Amino acid sequence: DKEFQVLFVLTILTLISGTIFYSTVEGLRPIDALYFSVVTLTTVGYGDFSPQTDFGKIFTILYIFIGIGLVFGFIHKLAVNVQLPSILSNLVP
Amino acid sequence: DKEFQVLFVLTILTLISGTIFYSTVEGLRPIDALYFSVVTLTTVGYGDFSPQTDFGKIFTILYIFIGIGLVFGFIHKLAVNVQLPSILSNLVP
Amino acid sequence: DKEFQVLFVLTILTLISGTIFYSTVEGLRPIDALYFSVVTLTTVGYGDFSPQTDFGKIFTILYIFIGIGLVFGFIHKLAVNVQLPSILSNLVP
Amino acid sequence: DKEFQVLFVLTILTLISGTIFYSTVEGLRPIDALYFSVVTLTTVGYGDFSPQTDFGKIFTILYIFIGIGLVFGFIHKLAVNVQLPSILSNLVP
Ligand SMILES: [Ba+2]
Ligand SMILES: [Ba+2]
Ligand SMILES: [K+]
Ligand SMILES: [K+]
Ligand SMILES: [K+]
Repeated sequence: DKEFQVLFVLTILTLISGTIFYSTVEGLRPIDALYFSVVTLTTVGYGDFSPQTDFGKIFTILYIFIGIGLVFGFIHKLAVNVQLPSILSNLVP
Repeated sequence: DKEFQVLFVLTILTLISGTIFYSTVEGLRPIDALYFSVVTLTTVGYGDFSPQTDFGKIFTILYIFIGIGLVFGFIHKLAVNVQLPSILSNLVP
Repeated sequence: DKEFQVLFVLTILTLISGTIFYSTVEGLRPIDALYFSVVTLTTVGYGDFSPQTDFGKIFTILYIFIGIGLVFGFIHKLAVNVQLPSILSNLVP
Repeated sequence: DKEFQVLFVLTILTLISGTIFYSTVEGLRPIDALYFSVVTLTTVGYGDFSPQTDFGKIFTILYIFIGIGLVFGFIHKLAVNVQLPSILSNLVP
């Protein structure tokens, strides 16, 4: 519960930072910058967007290292503290 | 055993949702939509398909967060509860 | 030790299957098929190669689900049973 | 603490090796080679860069297998031994 809200907040802040950075420096629309930040930090990495500037590439290196741990922490406390009970909730007689 | 069948079902439902969504909104053939959903949720993310609409991008953000935990849960109970014994089965004298 | 050799073998067999499949059905050179199989199962997924046939897409879906667990098992017993001691070996006085 | 500095060093060496290799054999600028090495070993894999030579493809196969375990080890001791306390530090009254 309180574990999940902190990681939720931390993740949001991380995604806000990426959104602001890539819309400014890489010139993406904010929605595209948010989408790209998520696709990056979850390691999906389609490559429909990718940084074209050296500033963007360097930030991306750091962003990935700092953000992956946080995002996946959230993903798997979300799966553990929120979806795992819910699935059990519609199971037991 | 029963752990594996639930995750199997949960994963199928998730993949069905993606298939329906991306074939409708992004106009993919259903097979391509299924393939894309799998490539997305396993984080492989080739990028041969990727959402072109804002609706698609927003759904994809949410789809990734909800679905990755489930898919990898399945992958590694499949590896743990199904392939791990089977490999041992063809080992011991 | 014996844990590591089994996973080594299992991984090789998986990579051989992908190499044969993608060189035949998707028409890749065998080296490209091997490279693509690795890039796929480690989830790197550059997308310089990706299946163009429905046969290829369906196989890829199954290949990913069966193979990711195995490949990462190997990766992290390799890191745990082989590189972890070696790094310690050049540490202690 | 000392766990984190070793993994920091090991990761740097790995990234230096990739930078040197891909700038030489694949002809990338060193910054692009570093960026590509990171994007590769974190499995993000945009595909804006990817090896075009057989030498590059073979190295990449080996680089991925050796380096992923190390990089993610670092990522999650960084998240565990460095960011986890820091976040708690700005929490408690
Ligand atoms: Ba492309
Ligand atoms: Ba990827
Ligand atoms: K990945
Ligand atoms: K890609
Ligand atoms: K990718």
